Amino acid sequence: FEARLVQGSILKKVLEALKDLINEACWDISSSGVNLQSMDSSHVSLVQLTLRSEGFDTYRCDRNLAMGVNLTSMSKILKCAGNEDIITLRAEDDTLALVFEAQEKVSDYEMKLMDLDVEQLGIPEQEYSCVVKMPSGEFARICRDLSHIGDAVVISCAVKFSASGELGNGNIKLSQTEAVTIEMNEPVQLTFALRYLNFFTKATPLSSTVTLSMSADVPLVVEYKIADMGHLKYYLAPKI
Amino acid sequence: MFEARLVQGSILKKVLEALKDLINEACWDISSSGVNLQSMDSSHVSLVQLTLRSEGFDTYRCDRNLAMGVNLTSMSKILKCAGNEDIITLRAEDDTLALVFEAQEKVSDYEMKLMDLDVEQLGIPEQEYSCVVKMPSGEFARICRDLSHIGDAVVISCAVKFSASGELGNGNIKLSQTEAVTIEMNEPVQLTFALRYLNFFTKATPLSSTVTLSMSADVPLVVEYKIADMGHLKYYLAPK
Amino acid sequence: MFEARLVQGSILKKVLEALKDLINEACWDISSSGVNLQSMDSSHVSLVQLTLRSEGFDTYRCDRNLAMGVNLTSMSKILKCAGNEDIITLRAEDTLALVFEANQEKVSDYEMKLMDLDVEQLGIPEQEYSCVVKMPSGEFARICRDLSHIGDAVVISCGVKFSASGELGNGNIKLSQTEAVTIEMNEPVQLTFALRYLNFFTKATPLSSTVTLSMSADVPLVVEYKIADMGHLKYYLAPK
Ligand SMILES: O=C(O)CC[C@H](NC(=O)c1cccc2ccccc12)C(=O)Nc1ccccc1Oc1ccccc1
Ligand SMILES: O=C(O)CC[C@H](NC(=O)c1cccc2ccccc12)C(=O)Nc1ccccc1Oc1ccccc1
Ligand SMILES: O=C(O)CC[C@H](NC(=O)c1cccc2ccccc12)C(=O)Nc1ccccc1Oc1ccccc1
Ligand SMILES: O=C(O)CC[C@H](NC(=O)c1cccc2ccccc12)C(=O)Nc1ccccc1Oc1ccccc1
Ligand SMILES: O=C(O)CC[C@H](NC(=O)c1cccc2ccccc12)C(=O)Nc1ccccc1Oc1ccccc1
Ligand SMILES: O=C(O)CC[C@H](NC(=O)c1cccc2ccccc12)C(=O)Nc1ccccc1Oc1ccccc1
Ligand SMILES: [Cl-]
Ligand SMILES: [Cl-]
Ligand SMILES: [Cl-]
Ligand SMILES: [Cl-]
Ligand SMILES: [Cl-]
Ligand SMILES: [Cl-]
Repeated sequence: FEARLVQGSILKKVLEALKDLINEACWDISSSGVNLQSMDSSHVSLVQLTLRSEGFDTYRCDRNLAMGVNLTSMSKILKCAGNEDIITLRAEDDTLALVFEAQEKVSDYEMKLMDLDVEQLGIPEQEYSCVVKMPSGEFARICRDLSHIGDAVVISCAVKFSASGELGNGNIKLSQTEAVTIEMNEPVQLTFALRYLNFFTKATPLSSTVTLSMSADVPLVVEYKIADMGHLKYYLAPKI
Repeated sequence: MFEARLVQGSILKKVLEALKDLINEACWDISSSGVNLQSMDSSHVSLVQLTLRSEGFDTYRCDRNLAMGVNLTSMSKILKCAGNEDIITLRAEDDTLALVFEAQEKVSDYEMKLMDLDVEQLGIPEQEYSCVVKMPSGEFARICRDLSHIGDAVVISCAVKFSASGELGNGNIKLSQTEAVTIEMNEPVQLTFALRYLNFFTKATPLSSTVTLSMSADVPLVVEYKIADMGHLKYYLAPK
Repeated sequence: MFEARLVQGSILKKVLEALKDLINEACWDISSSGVNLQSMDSSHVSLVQLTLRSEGFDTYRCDRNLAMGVNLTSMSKILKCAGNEDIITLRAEDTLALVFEANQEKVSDYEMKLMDLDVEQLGIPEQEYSCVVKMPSGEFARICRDLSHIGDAVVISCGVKFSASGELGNGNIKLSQTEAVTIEMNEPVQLTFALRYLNFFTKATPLSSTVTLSMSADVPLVVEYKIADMGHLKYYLAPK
């Protein structure tokens, strides 16, 4: 296995987008590309990462890795790369290696791996009654702001975000028009932990838009396109 | 119904930031002439007095007169959910206060519970000051911050000199009459102030480029920031 | 009486900012030739040497030779009250006087207590080194910062390579000859150094865009930042 990613900035932001939510994950390296699946230690949320082999320059993959990366350690290592370095990931077939370029400085770190083995669930495309596409910056400020009002945001479509706390309560209305796009089939209303929404927004540097997909029968989806390569999907169950 | 609309709502942002590290609560006197606040810090050595005239709002409504008990900690948290460009509107009926932030298709409505904090305002007349100094606000801020790294107290004197003395050594800053610097000085005067409260005061620096210091051995010092077109923030502090 | 006036007073700001975290005190050697400082950290594993020549000052008056014992923690704290554009004057008849001149709008006078600290400087002669690396200061700071999250110690070797090993894994950074990188290698050396002191040394990075590492196996590591027109800051550090 070896994958050379010009524009390692992506790999950097990916790790930044994961490390606050989960401490380790099985990286499932494959011929189709890098795909990751993991839940936070409370099992309220699931993140799925997809970097497809076409978005990497080079890319090669003899066998199927079930790499157990310590996501803390990987993010630490990944902070030693400048935003412009060319990151490469080589892993033979129990420790992963990483390489940063430029072209005058060049750095080789090598990360001890870990024995994580849980298989991946098969997660298919559900049907959502309300689907919202909006600027990701806007969405991050809404979760940041409301989280100084209360612990939980109520999301509604007819789209409105509401939080209720000790000092009072607030709500932000957003209307269809970066653009804001609402796709309803049915009115929908669910409450979520702002704690985890504020983890999810750490992916904001990966895309200017975000997409929210709500239904009463499935977890919320919060997804960031890693353009020309894949996506970061966050799944979040509601509160009861 | 009271309802005030302020297009330049960052003023409100700045006013709460100028109050919150000094006082936790306050009675906002709402009348048809505008908003008037006066409140003292928990240790009774300083008084701050805010004036926002109705004509200085873009829109003013005040059917009945109000005395709003406000948790300034709560109100400041709310007001940080507003962007610096948001148009802010305050509204209340004849028990809670409503705030509205207008971005142009995002619109936020927060609701704050009031409290029973009613204390009739004192009449504070104009006094006569042995020395009166008009300086750039930022310089006043820098001086107080500098000297507080030297000692706990500042000695101010005119003929203007700011002096501090501590375990480290001593220091003093001389400003000369000429933003401009202006010393109406009908009298030499030298007094001593707690830099802790001055440094609270300078949190109103954003509200104006200039600050006016009025001193006299017979009356509290007055630190005054004009809120252009709308009123002032006046901080009164007792010496020794 | 001693009186050195520096129009680029920011040089004093950066110099003190570069010493404060390594040493808390030092004897300053004031003579007609200028300012000479030689101090060791309390662990006695590193030595810092400061040269500021008289011709590098705007005025330099030395009526009598001095050995000022200075509390470097006090003098840093005072120098933070200087603005980076200020003219800074040090003066000593006991006590040390610092004058900050803003031109001139504000004029600041600070006074510091001296202390009894007088060791005699020692003759460090121009040693001969096996490898001399001149590079961007900022890059050297980044390498040391980066590697210090991997391990406690960096292994430097002469191309030139920085290595560090720890609980996470391992890392190598290689800079080839090419601000420029020039490696003047006389025989390959390989010494291990505590990253904790190298990160102290790099606090001087604002004084020069270029740093110079010099290594032999028989002598301490030398890390030199020139102070344009005045002299240098030499950090010296023993291996393991
Ligand atoms: O607004 C708030 O923060 C809550 C209420 C608060 N009260 C005290 O601080 C306080 C409590 C108990 C004894 C005192 C004795 C001396 C000074 C202050 C106090 C306050 O500010 N009063 C106040 C606000 C504005 C003008 C004057 C104020 O007090 C008065 C009232 C009457 C005559 C002297 C002073
Ligand atoms: O040691 C302690 O706790 C007392 C602290 C002290 N005394 C009083 O406030 C006080 C005690 C008893 C009756 C009053 C009647 C009227 C006014 C004040 C008092 C003090 O510093 N005030 C103060 C400090 C700074 C700016 C103004 C101040 O007063 C005010 C407050 C409001 C409007 C006019 C003046
Ligand atoms: O002895 C005399 O009658 C006159 C001189 C004396 N001044 C002070 O005590 C004094 C000096 C310096 C700073 C302070 C800070 C806080 C409180 C008092 C002082 C006095 O009583 N003032 C006075 C008399 C009657 C009504 C209020 C008074 O104070 C004021 C006036 C304005 C606003 C706050 C308080
Ligand atoms: O200036 C300050 O910060 C305090 C004074 C300080 N002394 C020590 O560190 C220190 C104290 C006690 C035993 C030691 C034993 C070994 C190494 C250091 C010390 C200092 O810098 N000495 C110094 C400054 C410059 C050139 C040499 C220095 O030491 C000497 C002196 C003579 C021969 C070897 C070394
Ligand atoms: O205490 C421990 O075990 C380590 C302390 C150690 N030794 C001495 O300073 C020492 C011990 C006994 C006699 C001396 C005679 C002359 C000079 C030094 C010594 C050390 O590391 N110095 C050092 C580390 C880094 C850069 C320079 C160093 O020395 C200096 C200091 C001043 C000028 C020249 C070189
Ligand atoms: O390897 C052999 O056997 C011969 C060479 C040997 N080197 C060291 O001790 C040594 C190696 C590496 C770092 C240090 C750091 C601090 C102190 C000593 C060392 C030696 O005697 N030097 C020496 C002889 C006489 C006076 C001082 C000496 O050190 C120096 C020399 C220059 C400036 C500081 C100290
Ligand atoms: Cl975990
Ligand atoms: Cl996709
Ligand atoms: Cl209070
Ligand atoms: Cl006014
Ligand atoms: Cl020390
Ligand atoms: Cl030199």
